[PDB]
Amino acid sequence: GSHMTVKYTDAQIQRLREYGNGTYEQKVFEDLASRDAAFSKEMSVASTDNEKKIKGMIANPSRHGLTQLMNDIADALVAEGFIEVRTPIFISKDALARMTITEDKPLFKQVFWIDEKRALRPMLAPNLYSVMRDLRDHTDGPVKIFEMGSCFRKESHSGMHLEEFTMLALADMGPRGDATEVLKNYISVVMKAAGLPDYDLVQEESDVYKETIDVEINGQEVCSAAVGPHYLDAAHDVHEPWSGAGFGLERLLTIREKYSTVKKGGASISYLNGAKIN
Amino acid sequence: MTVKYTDAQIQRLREYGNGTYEQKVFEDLASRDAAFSKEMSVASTDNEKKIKGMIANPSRHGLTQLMNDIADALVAEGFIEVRTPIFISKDALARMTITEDKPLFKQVFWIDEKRALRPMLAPNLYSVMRDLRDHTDGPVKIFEMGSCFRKESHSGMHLEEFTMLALADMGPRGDATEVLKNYISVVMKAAGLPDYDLVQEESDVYKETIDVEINGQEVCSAAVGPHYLDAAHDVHEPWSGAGFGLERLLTIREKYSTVKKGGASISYLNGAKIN
Ligand SMILES: Nc1ncnc2c1ncn2[C@@H]1O[C@H](COP(=O)(O)OP(=O)(O)NP(=O)(O)O)[C@@H](O)[C@H]1O
Ligand SMILES: Nc1ncnc2c1ncn2[C@@H]1O[C@H](COP(=O)(O)OP(=O)(O)NP(=O)(O)O)[C@@H](O)[C@H]1O
Ligand SMILES: O=C(O)C(Cc1cccc(C(F)(F)F)c1)C(=O)O
Ligand SMILES: O=C(O)C(Cc1cccc(C(F)(F)F)c1)C(=O)O
Ligand SMILES: [Mg+2]
Ligand SMILES: [Mg+2]
Ligand SMILES: [Mg+2]
Ligand SMILES: [Mg+2]
Ligand SMILES: [Mg+2]
Repeated sequence: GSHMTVKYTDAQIQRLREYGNGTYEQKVFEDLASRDAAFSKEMSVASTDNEKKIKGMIANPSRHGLTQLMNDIADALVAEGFIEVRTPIFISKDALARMTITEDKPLFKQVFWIDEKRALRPMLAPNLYSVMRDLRDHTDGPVKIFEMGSCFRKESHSGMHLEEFTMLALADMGPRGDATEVLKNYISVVMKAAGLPDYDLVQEESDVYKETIDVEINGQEVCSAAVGPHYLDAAHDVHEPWSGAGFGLERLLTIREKYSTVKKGGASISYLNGAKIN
Repeated sequence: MTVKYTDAQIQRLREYGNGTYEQKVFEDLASRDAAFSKEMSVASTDNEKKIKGMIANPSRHGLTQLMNDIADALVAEGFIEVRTPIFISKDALARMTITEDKPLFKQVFWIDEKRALRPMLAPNLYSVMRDLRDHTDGPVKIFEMGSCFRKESHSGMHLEEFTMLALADMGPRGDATEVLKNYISVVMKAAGLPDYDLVQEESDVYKETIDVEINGQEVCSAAVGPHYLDAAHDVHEPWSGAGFGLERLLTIREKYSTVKKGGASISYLNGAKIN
């Protein structure tokens, strides 16, 4: 709210980001009159750019941006020997408690319950671990699998959070080499296939995996990876070694396409491929 | 020879097996049960081979691949692929005439007092196609593939979560029914199922649909406007739309014995049982 180095107001920024995918919060003006004259021209550009974009998209449709991204990453993983799997969106109360997501946990508040014993999955690891364990019964080789699909969380409506988002989870179980070097190679395969070859690996605290490697771009988390802990497999004393990585595909797409909010590239009845339709 | 496998035997055979067990006939119970024993063994042995073969040649998932084949075929017809939220409002369901009095209301999974898991794609596609009509004079051609949810009975071609492909063309160039029949043909050929029948059927939502059936099995329900549900969605022009059950299509094309094997699962992967 500085009246000396005058920026666009907070309201003006939301109005600009509604239709525009430029960058707006850095502009500085001499006075209010110059801020507001610039806002007028910026807002007009943003809205006309949006209308051109949606008209060209209607006239020349492609696969959806999120589906295309999923396909690029999936074909890359399959070429590295990963099996694509699809698991149910419902998961049982039992599976959630087996991840130590229990009545006392921070993530437990965020769970959507469907009935007394089942919920919408907030993560992919529970189902993926089960499928991976069963596939290990049929082979002496390592098992590498991945899934892409919707997970659901109750969220604080902050910067890069959706209640429904599309996660990619990849996992590798069985005989290991240098586990972390293999995992880092997988992340690189995914990140290059996504079109985001430049990123940082930062270690972040976690209540579920204890310690994770995060993937960050300009300080924004797009992925957590881990060498697998063994609390999910409570029914066996002896566990298989495994590791995995979970990527936020809407976050990847948003960063790559430089959309101004995370609501624009995924599932929506207000946005289609970055453009506002109403 | 009039003795057949019992229903319990059929379900046991189909658990691991993808043959056509319901055709077999036997002289007496002894021969039925001796055949059952052999068929169960073959089914389990064949299944183990299949799952090892998948591990040896990893691939895209069979459902995802079918989705991509149909979706690329529809893009090639000028359709816009959209993705819409799995959550829809109680009001959106009411505008489809899915209201508290109606029996259909009880198949809906509720999230909160005013939000539900979508049991169908038309509520969101209605909303998007109407908005896109604000930007063009031409046909608005869109489609979505995504999970839908219904409380059901036994798994007779029925899942609780299934994948629907719904397409819609609002304000088509040509008779809306003729255009629909052409787009259904595009989908079915792209799915590898060029032989099918169009059959007019009743619906508690649409009152009348054109269904796609293969050997009497419903794989699609379609509808043509102007339609009585159009007013509540601010639609005032001809349109045609169709919703396909992608797991049903995949099951029929691959000859899987149940609809549980080709879709999302923690027990099945591409037609084979993993546990
Ligand atoms: N609500 C959400 N909306 C969009 N993407 C999400 C959401 N939650 C998680 N993701 C993405 O999915 C990945 C899964 O990691 P996970 O550790 O479960 O989330 P997280 O640690 O809570 N990330 P954050 O909530 O931003 O701090 C993350 O790296 C994100 O890229
Ligand atoms: N529970 C389900 N499991 C799998 N596919 C389904 C299910 N319900 C509907 N579908 C598929 O989705 C398509 C469009 O939905 P809709 O026409 O509303 O289903 P429906 O008329 O209730 N089918 P049915 O239950 O066999 O009488 C159907 O033609 C089926 O192919
Ligand atoms: O719980 C979570 O923090 C997420 C992210 C995650 C971290 C490690 C390994 C995986 C895996 F195996 F599914 F791919 C996933 C989730 O489980 O989806
Ligand atoms: O999804 C539904 O509502 C229907 C399928 C359907 C019939 C007509 C038009 C559409 C449309 F508009 F989405 F494309 C979809 C159902 O069978 O459930
Ligand atoms: Mg979080
Ligand atoms: Mg994280
Ligand atoms: Mg039904
Ligand atoms: Mg029917
Ligand atoms: Mg029907």
